[PDB]
Amino acid sequence: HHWGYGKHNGPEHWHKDFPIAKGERQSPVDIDTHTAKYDPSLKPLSVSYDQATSLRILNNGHAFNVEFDDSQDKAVLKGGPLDGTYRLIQFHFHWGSLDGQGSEHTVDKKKYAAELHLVHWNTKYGDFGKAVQQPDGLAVLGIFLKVGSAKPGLQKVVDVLDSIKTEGKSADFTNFDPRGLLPESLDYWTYPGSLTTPPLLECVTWIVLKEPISVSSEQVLKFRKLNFNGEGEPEELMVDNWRPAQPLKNRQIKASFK
Ligand code: NA
Ligand SMILES: [Zn+2]
Repeated sequence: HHWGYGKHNGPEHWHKDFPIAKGERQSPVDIDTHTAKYDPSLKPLSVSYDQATSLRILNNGHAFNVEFDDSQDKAVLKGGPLDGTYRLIQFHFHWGSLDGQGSEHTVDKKKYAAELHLVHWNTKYGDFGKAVQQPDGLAVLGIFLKVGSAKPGLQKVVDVLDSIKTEGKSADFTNFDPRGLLPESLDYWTYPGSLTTPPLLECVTWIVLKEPISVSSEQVLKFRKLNFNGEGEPEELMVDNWRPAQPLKNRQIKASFK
């Protein structure tokens, strides 16, 4: 793709090819914890990932995605602000060149080292491609990563990154259990937003968890060794693949907790 995260094709340029970049419900945003409204009508999230089937990990030149079999209700998200059942299709991360940046959402202007996005689509629309054209088509669970202790359940991912260093490489990636990426608490903020990469469609109910997970410096270091470029092209390290916070405009962030 022509878009990317550099000086000449990065997020401040995206609106020329994707005019929705300046839309009314763009993501990410800063979550102002004192202005977020506690909504006691929000239900607990229901995450059912015991039957998840991972298939493949791939470097798509802007992040790396772990892809799941979503041809049946095997790993689903329900409850919270959602209606209906949303199936997990892929997860990926955004991270920085240094530990003090990398998350897309911020919490009272605080940046975290990275942000994990678990992407799910509304099974009433039949496939992911139809779901992205609907205002309630996707639900993305966002989880912040801070640097501290290692996360053992992430190690299987960091160990295969060597095999998908450059854009377009993929590897088999089976029997990965995404339950090892979840914090203890499922308390969350939710708001209506968009994909944070092109095509930036406004089809996302965001569900951002309050509690970060900790990963080790050595674990996030290995993310920073991947490349944006394809094999044989000049080396450009895959770092700072985050979009800056966008205006909230006419939107309220709701919290599941006080
Ligand atoms: Na993608
Ligand atoms: Zn993302």
